[PDB]
Amino acid sequence: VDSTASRYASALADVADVTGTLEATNSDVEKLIRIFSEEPVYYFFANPVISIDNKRSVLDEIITTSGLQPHTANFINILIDSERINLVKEILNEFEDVFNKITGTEVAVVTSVVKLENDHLAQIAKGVQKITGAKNVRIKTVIDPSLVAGFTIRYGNEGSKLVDMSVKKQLEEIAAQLE
Amino acid sequence: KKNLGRIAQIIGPVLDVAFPPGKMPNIYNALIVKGRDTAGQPMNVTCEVQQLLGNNRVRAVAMSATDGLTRGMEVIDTGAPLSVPVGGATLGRIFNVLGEPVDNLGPVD
Amino acid sequence: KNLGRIAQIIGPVLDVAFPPGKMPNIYNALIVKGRDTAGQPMNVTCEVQQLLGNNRVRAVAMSATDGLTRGMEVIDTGAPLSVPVGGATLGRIFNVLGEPVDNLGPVD
Amino acid sequence: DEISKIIRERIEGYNREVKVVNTGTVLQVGDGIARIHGLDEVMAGELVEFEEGTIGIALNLESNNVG
Repeated sequence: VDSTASRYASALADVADVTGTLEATNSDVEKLIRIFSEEPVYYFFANPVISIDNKRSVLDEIITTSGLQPHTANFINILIDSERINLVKEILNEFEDVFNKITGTEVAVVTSVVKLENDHLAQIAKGVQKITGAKNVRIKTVIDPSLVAGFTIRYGNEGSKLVDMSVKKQLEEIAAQLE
Repeated sequence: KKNLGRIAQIIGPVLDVAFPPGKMPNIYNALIVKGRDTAGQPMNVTCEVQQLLGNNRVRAVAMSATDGLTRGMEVIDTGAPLSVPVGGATLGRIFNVLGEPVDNLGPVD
Repeated sequence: KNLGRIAQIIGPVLDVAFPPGKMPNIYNALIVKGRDTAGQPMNVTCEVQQLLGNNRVRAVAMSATDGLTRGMEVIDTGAPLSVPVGGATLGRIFNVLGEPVDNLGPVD
Repeated sequence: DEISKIIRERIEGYNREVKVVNTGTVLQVGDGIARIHGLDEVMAGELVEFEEGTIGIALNLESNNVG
């Protein structure tokens, strides 16, 4: 994807990569996402009517308490100057996808009714890695009542590529007979 | 004339002039741009504030040629629409859009 | 059971924003819980003509949109326009919506 | 990760002026049309009056602003 929100996030990651603050910058970006969740805080930055000069002063105070990275404080200042603070939320979310690309980590998300031990995951995370082509795999877990007793892992560029077996066997059987 | 704005765009005849945030010209005021000619001598090209655009910039249509104008030049707002000299001393003179006499005779009162 | 809020009113065209899960599909009617001039509730019926993405539909009002306000509650009715049919309908002048406009009371 | 009371209060102060309930601040004027940021409660066709006395009708209500 290449949209304005994605474009900005990619720049932010590239500067971190150059300066070797990828771990350090990522923590700050995660820290920002908590900040901009709040309807009141986001609204203040986003709306055109509040004066830009006031926004910087408030932003500076926020940065100090937060203790953000020197570029990360710039990056928000750049967004504010160039009017794209209305799409901060899209930009922050976009950065996580870019950050995995730079490392070579890949997310997978694996779904069960029942919580599973690391050993099963270790096989899956190794399994997604070879199948992925990954340098590294980072695993995301979710709990679902609806399937049966299996699970489905999703991976790829997006969460596009899903390979599952739990409910799906039942569905396949239902289809199979009608043939 | 105490308000200074910097040109932001020149697309043909239509300029966009960014002003300080409190003080912006009203619609139909004449902006007068501190532009320079091919000699380097300062030259003034008048503009009309056609519409307020938000983000503290106006959109003005220049009354003279915008060729030679640069993004970032000083634009002073005269605080009024185009005042044209009227009356007795305008009779038998030939005039500009701006009211400047165009017949190579001494300046209109 | 789905409640939405008008996002914008531009002429006879409304845009309604719904929560991310519950969401009308196209040609479902929407009922917009509006108010009247004197302030009593009167409701405008719409019909979804587009799905604009970001959980937002674009409905076209069947009544006048003068007086609708952004953020008023819109009850998704879950179906397209249900019109009374049957023996009862005969001899009655009907609206677009199935309301009687002939002054003989409700179609029972 | 956390917002100081001073920061929250400072942010809120700016918001209160702009979240004035009956009014809205002009975003751009031109060619006989004003765009207004705010006015969350206006209804379509409601007369709205600006400073210096001009009266206008809110024909277009959009999420970003009201024409």
